[PDB]
Amino acid sequence: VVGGEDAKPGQFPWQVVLNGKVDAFCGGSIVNEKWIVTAAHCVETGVKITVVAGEHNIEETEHTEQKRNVIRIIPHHNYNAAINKYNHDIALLELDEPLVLNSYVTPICIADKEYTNIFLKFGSGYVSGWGRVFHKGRSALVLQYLRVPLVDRATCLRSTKFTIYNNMFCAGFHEGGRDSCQGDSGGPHVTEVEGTSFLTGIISWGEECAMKGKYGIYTKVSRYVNWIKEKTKLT
Amino acid sequence: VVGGEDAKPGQFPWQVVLNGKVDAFCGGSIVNEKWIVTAAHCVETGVKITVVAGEHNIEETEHTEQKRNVIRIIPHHNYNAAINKYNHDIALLELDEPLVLNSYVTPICIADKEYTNIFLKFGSGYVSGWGRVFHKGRSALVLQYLRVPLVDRATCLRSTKFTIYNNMFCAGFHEGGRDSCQGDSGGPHVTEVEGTSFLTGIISWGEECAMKGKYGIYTKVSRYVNWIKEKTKLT
Amino acid sequence: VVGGEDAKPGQFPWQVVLNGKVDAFCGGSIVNEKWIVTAAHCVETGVKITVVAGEHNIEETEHTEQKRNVIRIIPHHNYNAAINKYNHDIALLELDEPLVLNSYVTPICIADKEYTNIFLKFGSGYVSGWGRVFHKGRSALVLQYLRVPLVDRATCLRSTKFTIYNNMFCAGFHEGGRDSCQGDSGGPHVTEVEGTSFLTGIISWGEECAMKGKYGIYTKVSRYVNWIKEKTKLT
Amino acid sequence: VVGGEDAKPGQFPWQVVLNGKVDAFCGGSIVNEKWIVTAAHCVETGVKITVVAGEHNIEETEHTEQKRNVIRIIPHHNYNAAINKYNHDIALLELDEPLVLNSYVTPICIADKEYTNIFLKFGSGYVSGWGRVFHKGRSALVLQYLRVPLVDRATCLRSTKFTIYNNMFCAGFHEGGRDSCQGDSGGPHVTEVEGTSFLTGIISWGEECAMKGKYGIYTKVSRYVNWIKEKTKLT
Amino acid sequence: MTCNIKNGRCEQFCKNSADNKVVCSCTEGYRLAENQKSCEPAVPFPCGRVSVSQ
Amino acid sequence: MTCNIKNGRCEQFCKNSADNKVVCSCTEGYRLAENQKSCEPAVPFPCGRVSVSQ
Amino acid sequence: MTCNIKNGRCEQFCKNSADNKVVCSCTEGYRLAENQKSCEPAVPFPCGRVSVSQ
Amino acid sequence: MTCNIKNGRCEQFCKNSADNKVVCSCTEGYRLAENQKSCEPAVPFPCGRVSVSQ
Ligand SMILES: NC(=[NH2+])c1ccc(N)cc1
Ligand SMILES: NC(=[NH2+])c1ccc(N)cc1
Ligand SMILES: NC(=[NH2+])c1ccc(N)cc1
Ligand SMILES: NC(=[NH2+])c1ccc(N)cc1
Ligand SMILES: [Ca+2]
Ligand SMILES: [Ca+2]
Ligand SMILES: [Ca+2]
Ligand SMILES: [Ca+2]
Ligand SMILES: [Cl-]
Ligand SMILES: [Cl-]
Ligand SMILES: [Cl-]
Ligand SMILES: [Cl-]
Ligand SMILES: [Cl-]
Ligand SMILES: [Cl-]
Ligand SMILES: [Cl-]
Ligand SMILES: [Cl-]
Ligand SMILES: [Cl-]
Ligand SMILES: [Cl-]
Ligand SMILES: [Cl-]
Ligand SMILES: [Cl-]
Ligand code: NA
Ligand code: NA
Ligand code: NA
Ligand code: NA
Repeated sequence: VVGGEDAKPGQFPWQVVLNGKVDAFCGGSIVNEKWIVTAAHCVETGVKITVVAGEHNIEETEHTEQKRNVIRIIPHHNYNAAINKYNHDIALLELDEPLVLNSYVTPICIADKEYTNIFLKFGSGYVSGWGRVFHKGRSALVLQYLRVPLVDRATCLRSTKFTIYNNMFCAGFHEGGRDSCQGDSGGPHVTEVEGTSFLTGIISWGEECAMKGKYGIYTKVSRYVNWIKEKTKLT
Repeated sequence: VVGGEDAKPGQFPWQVVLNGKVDAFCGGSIVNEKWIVTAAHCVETGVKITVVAGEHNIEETEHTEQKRNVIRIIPHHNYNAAINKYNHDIALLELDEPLVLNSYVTPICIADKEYTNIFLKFGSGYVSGWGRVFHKGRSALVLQYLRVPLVDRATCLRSTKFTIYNNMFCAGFHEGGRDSCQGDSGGPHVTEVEGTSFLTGIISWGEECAMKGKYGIYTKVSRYVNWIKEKTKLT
Repeated sequence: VVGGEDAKPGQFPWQVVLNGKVDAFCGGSIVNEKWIVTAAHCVETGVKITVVAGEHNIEETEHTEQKRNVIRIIPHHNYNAAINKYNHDIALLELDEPLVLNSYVTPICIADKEYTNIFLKFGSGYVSGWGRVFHKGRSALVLQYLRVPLVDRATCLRSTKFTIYNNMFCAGFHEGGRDSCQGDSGGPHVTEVEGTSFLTGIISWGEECAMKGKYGIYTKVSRYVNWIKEKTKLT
Repeated sequence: VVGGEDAKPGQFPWQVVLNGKVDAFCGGSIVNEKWIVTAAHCVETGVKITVVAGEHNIEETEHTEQKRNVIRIIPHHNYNAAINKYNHDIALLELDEPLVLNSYVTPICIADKEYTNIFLKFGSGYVSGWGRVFHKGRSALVLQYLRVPLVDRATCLRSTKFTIYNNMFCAGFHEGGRDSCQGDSGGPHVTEVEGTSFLTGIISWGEECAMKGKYGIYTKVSRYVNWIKEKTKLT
Repeated sequence: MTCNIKNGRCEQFCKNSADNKVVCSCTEGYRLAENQKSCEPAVPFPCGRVSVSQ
Repeated sequence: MTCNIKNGRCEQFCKNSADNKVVCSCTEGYRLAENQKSCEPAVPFPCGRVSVSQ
Repeated sequence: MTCNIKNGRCEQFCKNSADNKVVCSCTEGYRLAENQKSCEPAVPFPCGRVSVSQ
Repeated sequence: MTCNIKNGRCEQFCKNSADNKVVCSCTEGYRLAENQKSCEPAVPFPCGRVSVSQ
């Protein structure tokens, strides 16, 4: 996250970090004790992925952390990296052992399609992650967050030569300086409804981070909430 | 303006104040030396209106001010207070004598319909005025300004039982505390394009100012830019 | 109507003819015993208007006819001939004496806005009238009817340099030869729902009748059904 | 085709029939000498497919016919029978040997996305095939054709509990009696532009053929024209 | 089942109720038939109806 | 009064009933409060809630 | 005059030029006719054309 | 390259020309700068400009 602020411990208790060949290569959100939702492009790899919940400083111990192995990855069935790296950018990770729910390890709420879209259209979401604090920069140690406004779809399409699909939305600032960035992908874009946060997007991609005239591109979760609930069901 | 900030002198050199039976009952914007654009509901009266340009503190003298009388009022032809007080809320005031253009008395730019809408859809506009600083409060002495985000149309329609017409748009914050207010109506909603401000709205109405879950309602100027240019033409 | 067919007696028992300085200058539809709905441009005149219901051959007697005088005309409040001859092209005529309802003098049904639009979007309506049977031609003696398909809005806008407002819709055929025409204006565009006809449009205007690449333009009644019910209420 | 009419020889010289384990199980259209465009669900099989161009009566010889083997099938990359049998219902068949172009074996024109959609929105297309002449009926011997009107999207969605995707459009009649049917799938939906036919759809699916209150569902070719041109390129 | 699909099988108007139920209704001069879906004349000359033999 | 206006005053989810009535509901881990509009935790760690002191 | 109105009078394809001018074009197998609006066959069996007597 | 992408790099207004070219333009009181993309004042008090030191 470029131009955000340090989260306070447990401020985003649904946030998880994904660790592999490299630490904090992507984020994710807790759906329930056994499942994480992330971006499919994060998990288009043969390397083993570790999930860390209750995380605050990826280089310190707060005594609130929980590490798990990923035993199965379900990319959305429409995702196809050969055709497009970011269209239908959503996947689910099954954990080996359940997370233990507490003040620091709490699921994100997920409404149905209609309400996820109503929540998105309120127009102001929070993105969080341990991604780069500047374009081409170092990762954050302390989890970062940033409030981002929703961007009009035609305005977003005019901002780039790259195709913005209807499975994506844009959010962020024109002026540059504030945006999600490499390492944040997979993490949450949430909307707070009377103190209860709901998942409204997945941090997906962009061109250069926090560049003037450019926006953050996010997976439009409303189109996938049914699939999330159907694939992550426990009982 | 509730929850805004004091403008600096000449920061909004297109802003004018309208004075009548009561001072600063509405604002307006300079189209050219002889014409002001304002809200039609401001000028649905038989009382004489005075326009003041180059104004900063409505109770002090900066030596940059210019007072004019209104000789003719052109409400938009669709405006009809009997049917609806705020639909097609736009009017033009012809001044008796031309304003003298300077660093403190400068017109607002007005693009065509397509570009006024593109500018509006950038999603962040500035509103300014000497209206109330709190709902039911006192007027501001120093011109106030506030940056307001554009609001999704369906979200705005869901926020109120009152009809939001396609000649209007909504802007502002859900959380309450920041909004235009009585006395600001008629003034500008502008969008800055590479340092050049363009008129994107007319401050029109709302329910209680800066209330949580409520937005500012603005005249969608893009639908009227041709009429503005056609009626205010000098040569 | 160009390229239609003769109606059978009582096939359109809601249809009325408007007579003035010239016979059958427009049509109309029976709302109830005292009110006709027609096009506002038909009744932008100082000449007295006569309404004839139960009419089949405007030059013969079927013994099913009922003549009334118009005592008041209510053009829609948005109609403004100075700005545009056909935008908001709808008006109501109050009759001096009530029509006597029978198999030949029957009101047209009028649904609410939502259902009038659903009915319109079924895409096939009937237009009827005593208008010209060819462009610049003679009027019809026997009431004519024609089934017309709804036309895509962008396709209609591309067909003409004239503005097609959102208060209008287009219907008819590309190939030329079938269309409403002068003298039909004011009459009904109806949609049959399980044998019950509902008013979905008002015959309004067009360029040359039944010309290739041109369509009939109709008032979109859904936007006015509430006003019709509110102004024609008897008890 | 239910309720259509017999084509005249060479009236649809782009039409082909697909033969397999069963004759005339689907249709197709000639893109060029080596390629046919059809529906992906037609060619979700391991059985060998034969293509016949210049065909009129599938049980007679006109001396205008050309039989080819299919050497490769390219279903659109988004098609996924496991998720949905008809979404992205389009595929290409490469022929073993080129067809010889003549008055009876002629390609269908294919515009770009913008113009294919403009053509579709003209609202009247021709469908042709050797499919069933009644729901659950026998195949046609002589190629059948039927003009079908485009159906409003919301009207189509209201007609069925099955999902109508944005990759599909609906066309046909409410009243029942006229529609495409089993065996026509894969064949063309074309729009004539000043005597030149363009491909606007692929016959895809429906519930019971020609049922009242139901429509034919077609692949919206505009979304795939670029892919057709890119995959069928010869030089 | 739902007004969103086949007008909840109502001949004319449909309104959604709680728990996937619907209430059918008709225009002025008509009443909801026995089946609670169809509309039938409730007056001598109901609107939009052709009563003269065709 | 209606889900179409201010979410029928439901904090989270709203469903329209017959005759201008609405039923409010909440996401998993929450229950409809006394007022029949608000949502309150029904589990130890309800989703989307910050419970650590800020 | 403009592609936005009557396809700029092009039989098939239209592209807007500078200063309210347009350029008409045709699909593969066709060429722009003398009038610079109409499309005519440029090959023996142009696509989408019926050449058998009807 | 195209008005459809980044306003064809025009600071204010863009118009598409033939063969993937664009012409940039500016509002009243402004002129197209040397770069043929940017807008610069062509009058003493151009509209929408803040000229008082901030
Ligand atoms: N928002 C961005 N610019 C961004 C986000 C994620 C990412 N992987 C790259 C760029
Ligand atoms: N934005 C508002 N709440 C507002 C604006 C103008 C006004 N006259 C009243 C209220
Ligand atoms: N549909 C038409 N071309 C038409 C309809 C009415 C009319 N007054 C003139 C032309
Ligand atoms: N249009 C139809 N009802 C239809 C079309 C093709 C098909 N395979 C089945 C049904
Ligand atoms: Ca740590
Ligand atoms: Ca002063
Ligand atoms: Ca007569
Ligand atoms: Ca044969
Ligand atoms: Cl690093
Ligand atoms: Cl900001
Ligand atoms: Cl909210
Ligand atoms: Cl006061
Ligand atoms: Cl804010
Ligand atoms: Cl901007
Ligand atoms: Cl005559
Ligand atoms: Cl026809
Ligand atoms: Cl129907
Ligand atoms: Cl058979
Ligand atoms: Cl028909
Ligand atoms: Cl056409
Ligand atoms: Na930026
Ligand atoms: Na507020
Ligand atoms: Na025509
Ligand atoms: Na049917």
